[PDB]
Amino acid sequence: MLMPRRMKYRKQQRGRLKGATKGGDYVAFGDFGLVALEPAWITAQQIEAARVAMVRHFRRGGKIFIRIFPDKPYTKKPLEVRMGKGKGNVEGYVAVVKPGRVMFEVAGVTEEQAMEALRIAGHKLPIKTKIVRRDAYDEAQ
Amino acid sequence: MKEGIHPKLVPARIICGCGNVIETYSTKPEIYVEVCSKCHPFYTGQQRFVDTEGRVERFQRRYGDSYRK
Amino acid sequence: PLDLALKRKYYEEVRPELIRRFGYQNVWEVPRLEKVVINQGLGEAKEDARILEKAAQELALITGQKPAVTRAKKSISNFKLRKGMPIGLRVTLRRDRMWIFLEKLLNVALPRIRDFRGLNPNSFDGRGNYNLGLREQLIFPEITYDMVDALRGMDIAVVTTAETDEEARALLELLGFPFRK
Amino acid sequence: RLTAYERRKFRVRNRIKRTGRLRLSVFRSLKHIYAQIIDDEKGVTLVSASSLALKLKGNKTEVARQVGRALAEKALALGIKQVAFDRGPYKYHGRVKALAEGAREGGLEF
Amino acid sequence: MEYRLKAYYREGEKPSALRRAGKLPGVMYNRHLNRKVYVDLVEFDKVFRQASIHHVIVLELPDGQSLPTLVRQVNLDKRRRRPEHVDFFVLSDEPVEMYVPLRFVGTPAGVRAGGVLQEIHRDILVKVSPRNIPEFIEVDVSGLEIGDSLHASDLKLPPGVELAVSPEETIAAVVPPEDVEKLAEEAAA
Amino acid sequence: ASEVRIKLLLECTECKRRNYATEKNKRNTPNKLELRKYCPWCRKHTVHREVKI
RNA sequence: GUAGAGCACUGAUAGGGCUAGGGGGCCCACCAGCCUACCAAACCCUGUCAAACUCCGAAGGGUCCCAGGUGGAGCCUGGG
RNA sequence: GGUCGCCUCCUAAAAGGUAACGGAGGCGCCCAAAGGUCCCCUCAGGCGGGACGGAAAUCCGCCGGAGAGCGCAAGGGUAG
RNA sequence: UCCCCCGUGCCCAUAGCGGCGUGGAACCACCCGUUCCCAUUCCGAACACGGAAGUGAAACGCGCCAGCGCCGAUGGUACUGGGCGGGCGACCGCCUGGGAGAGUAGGUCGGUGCGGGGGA
Ligand SMILES: [Mg+2]
Ligand SMILES: [Mg+2]
Ligand SMILES: [Mg+2]
Ligand SMILES: [Mg+2]
Ligand SMILES: [Mg+2]
Ligand SMILES: [Mg+2]
Ligand SMILES: [Mg+2]
Ligand SMILES: [Mg+2]
Ligand SMILES: [Mg+2]
Ligand SMILES: [Mg+2]
Ligand SMILES: [Mg+2]
Ligand SMILES: [Mg+2]
Ligand SMILES: [Mg+2]
Ligand SMILES: [Mg+2]
Ligand SMILES: [Mg+2]
Ligand SMILES: [Mg+2]
Ligand SMILES: [Mg+2]
Ligand SMILES: [Mg+2]
Ligand SMILES: [Mg+2]
Ligand SMILES: [Mg+2]
Ligand SMILES: [Mg+2]
Ligand SMILES: [Mg+2]
Ligand SMILES: [Mg+2]
Ligand SMILES: [Mg+2]
Ligand SMILES: [Mg+2]
Ligand SMILES: [Mg+2]
Ligand SMILES: [Mg+2]
Ligand SMILES: [Mg+2]
Ligand SMILES: [Mg+2]
Ligand SMILES: [Mg+2]
Ligand SMILES: [Mg+2]
Ligand SMILES: [Mg+2]
Ligand SMILES: [Mg+2]
Ligand SMILES: [Mg+2]
Ligand SMILES: [Mg+2]
Ligand SMILES: [Mg+2]
Ligand SMILES: [Mg+2]
Ligand SMILES: [Mg+2]
Ligand SMILES: [Mg+2]
Ligand SMILES: [Mg+2]
Ligand SMILES: [Mg+2]
Ligand SMILES: [Mg+2]
Ligand SMILES: [Mg+2]
Ligand SMILES: [Mg+2]
Ligand SMILES: [Mg+2]
Ligand SMILES: [Mg+2]
Ligand SMILES: [Mg+2]
Ligand SMILES: [Zn+2]
Ligand SMILES: [Zn+2]
Repeated sequence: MLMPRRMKYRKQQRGRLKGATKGGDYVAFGDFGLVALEPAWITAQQIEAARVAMVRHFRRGGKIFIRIFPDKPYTKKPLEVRMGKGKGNVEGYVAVVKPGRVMFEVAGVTEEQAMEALRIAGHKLPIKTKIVRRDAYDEAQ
Repeated sequence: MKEGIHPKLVPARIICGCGNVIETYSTKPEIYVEVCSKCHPFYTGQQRFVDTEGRVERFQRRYGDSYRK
Repeated sequence: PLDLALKRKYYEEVRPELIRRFGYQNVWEVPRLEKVVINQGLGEAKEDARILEKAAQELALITGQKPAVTRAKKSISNFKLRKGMPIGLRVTLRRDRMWIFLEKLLNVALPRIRDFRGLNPNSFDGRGNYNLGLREQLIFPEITYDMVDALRGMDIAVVTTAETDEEARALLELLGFPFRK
Repeated sequence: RLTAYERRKFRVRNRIKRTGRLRLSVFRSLKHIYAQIIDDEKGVTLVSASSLALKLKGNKTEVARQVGRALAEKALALGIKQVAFDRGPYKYHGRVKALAEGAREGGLEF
Repeated sequence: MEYRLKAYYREGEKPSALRRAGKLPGVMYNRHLNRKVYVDLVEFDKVFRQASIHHVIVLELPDGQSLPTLVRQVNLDKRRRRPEHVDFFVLSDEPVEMYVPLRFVGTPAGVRAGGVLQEIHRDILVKVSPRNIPEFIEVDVSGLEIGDSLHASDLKLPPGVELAVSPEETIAAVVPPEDVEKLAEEAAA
Repeated sequence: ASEVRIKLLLECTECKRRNYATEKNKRNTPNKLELRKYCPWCRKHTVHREVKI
């Protein structure tokens, strides 16, 4: 999993999600990255899920980079309880993701091989995705 | 100075062990030390005195090599 | 301001060897003493008994001045400190009182220690000063024996307008410092 | 970063400045002593009487007492009575003190 | 090596329209000039993929004046990851600071140990006159084991060129692979 | 107040009428209070003390 | 002082360099060798997240002056 | 079951104000010095030195704009 | 009336840090002493007086450059007051005034106001 080992407050507000991403819009370490196309709350259990996927795809090899880190606490009321009497309890953590953000990028492996281990990676993901190539544009910022 | 708390340092002599009348301005009218600067196993050369050895190791104890070599 | 033979030794002997050494241009930039802070940080009369100043009277007989106390910065469980207890003493020696103290330590007191073997030379500051310490208190016979009690010592810095540790040594060595190395 | 010297200035300076009444700054070097009356609104000097321009010499304190009395004449003739005393980063005593007692007896008002 | 590209002018007409017109907005400037320009997205793409911020761009104008240029910053529209505005730094003699590529060569020991090469920088900041703007800078990475790293100072640096960034900055390194063997006790704690 | 912090009316001397009241501690300084206080009654400054509240 | 944005502060943070400590070596076990595809503080680089973080900062909103504004405007004292 | 008055921050959408069994914390005292004033001093911290004496007892050196302190919670403030 | 120092504001780091040089003629600083007034939880360190041998080494004044700090546009984008639109929904987009923060090109080792002194 991926808890932030420590934190300033425990329960976090919910928040909107208006518009286009803030940063993380260019490859930076790998040579191929995975790109978000629609807003989301990606979960500690998904990030992990997608990661493990590729690692088991090119077993012994590559270097997986992971650009979004689940810091926000997903909160939720128990079952058979009604509205109010406290705010929900924490179960799991998430990372806010807008469209354009890179989430994974792998470095150093056969072009075919990265193009799969990032393809499979997307299916573990709750959203639409596009794989991308490191770029003159990317090295241009 | 802020008087009324300080030991009045008159002129005074520190008459030492061997020579050296370390004439000074002392807080006592006459104090007496027995060891001085000039004489010291450090100030003046390495200085011999007693310090020559203790258990001389080893051939330097002499008369070694009694057989044929 | 007083006829002391070390004041005169610094001038009529120590001043020149330094100008011939590090080849100074101007006269003030030549290395020169400033103070001798003597810290008798006892830490043993905190909420402990009176008698603290029973050294700060012999401390006066050494240094000619009256020592003024130092208090507890902050409370510590492991030392028994509450923010305010007195732990030690400190006298700052400026002007001729400073000199005449060294004109007794450097050539009478330093040899009055048993198993004495010069001075530690690594202990120079970095911007031109030097310090160490001492344990035995009747190391100057101004403090005579039948003023007998528990023996305690002092931390001693000496402060100079030396600009590096290098030239600094040359001063303190030239004014009679036996160096162990 | 600051020296205790310049802090003491501001400090002693700041207060007096808040009461609006005129300002008799007292500058003092090991050689001479100077002073000048200032309106601090417009930021201008009313009258300046110094030990150096007066070409006086003969003991520093007693030198000043005149330079103080000198300042009062050169200002009364101008219309100033009300003026509060700035004592710089110096303890009011002796030299600065003199300048005041001089200005005081010359008819000046603080 | 050194590329030419057609260009034109922007008076004030709407960027939004030029963009949907397929012509990219832009600007060029130095220390004496500032000029609103516009290029052509297709054509710009052609060149910039080859060029980037590394090689030289010759801006051909309607008045027929040519211009020596470096792209300074490219703005990308986030949702799309597509061009929306470039800065064109026209060069005088003065040794402008700029980024030149690096060529990693000689397979490291770690890469024959099944490791990987983490080349952090693909470029490098330099002060260097236009009269000799280099390309491939030599980097000998053959002899780095896994975990080992080569820094900045240790570099060829073709004479007449100044290492215009940190000495102990880190250009490239070599790290362990990805074992599924890892995945085992990765789980444990 | 509480119990270690007692309430008290500042007494008097130069007319023996009380004219003030405040607070103090008897576990800290366990004596009788001390302040100069002009009075509307004697029209003079006077040294004062205490009694319970 | 918000949206944005940012990391200067309070914290989070993934990779890298550096690097106290800690752990596995192991030389050896008296002190000491300083060697580590292991952990890891403080720091530097790339790269990021925050209602109770802000080096910055909109549109906007408030309000006073001036002008337009004759309206089932406005203002005061009262009865329902 | 929890709550009930007062204080701090956030929610609160850049004046004020603003709800919820919304997220977080404090008060029911204390001080004849911790008050008045006139005077003087400047921190936390980090690196080097320092007999006991250490991570930190007191000491010396450069280093530092406020990250310390300001009785107690938090915020604003604060070395001119 | 230009120049130089001393005092003192105004501006709020483009002014600062660090660096190289530098000026004692006059001012200013260190400085000489500790009798006197004044002072140190110890010390003439500071503050204080009495002077004037030395010195501009320190501090300070003035010059020099961009290593840091700092100021930093134009173009464009974010967001947005007003007005509209297509989506089954998630959300996107259009006209209209407004328009950042980052970042680029660059700027900066200050500018000043009255008083005093001192040479053009
Ligand atoms: Mg979904
Ligand atoms: Mg004799
Ligand atoms: Mg004499
Ligand atoms: Mg201290
Ligand atoms: Mg003004
Ligand atoms: Mg526009
Ligand atoms: Mg090409
Ligand atoms: Mg967009
Ligand atoms: Mg190694
Ligand atoms: Mg009454
Ligand atoms: Mg980690
Ligand atoms: Mg070990
Ligand atoms: Mg080794
Ligand atoms: Mg090693
Ligand atoms: Mg760090
Ligand atoms: Mg975000
Ligand atoms: Mg916010
Ligand atoms: Mg701010
Ligand atoms: Mg506005
Ligand atoms: Mg109003
Ligand atoms: Mg009515
Ligand atoms: Mg109101
Ligand atoms: Mg008080
Ligand atoms: Mg102090
Ligand atoms: Mg400290
Ligand atoms: Mg100690
Ligand atoms: Mg210690
Ligand atoms: Mg606060
Ligand atoms: Mg103004
Ligand atoms: Mg320089
Ligand atoms: Mg120069
Ligand atoms: Mg020179
Ligand atoms: Mg010079
Ligand atoms: Mg000179
Ligand atoms: Mg005092
Ligand atoms: Mg003092
Ligand atoms: Mg100039
Ligand atoms: Mg230079
Ligand atoms: Mg710069
Ligand atoms: Mg703009
Ligand atoms: Mg828009
Ligand atoms: Mg409006
Ligand atoms: Mg609208
Ligand atoms: Mg749409
Ligand atoms: Mg420039
Ligand atoms: Mg400068
Ligand atoms: Mg002249
Ligand atoms: Zn002898
Ligand atoms: Zn009465």
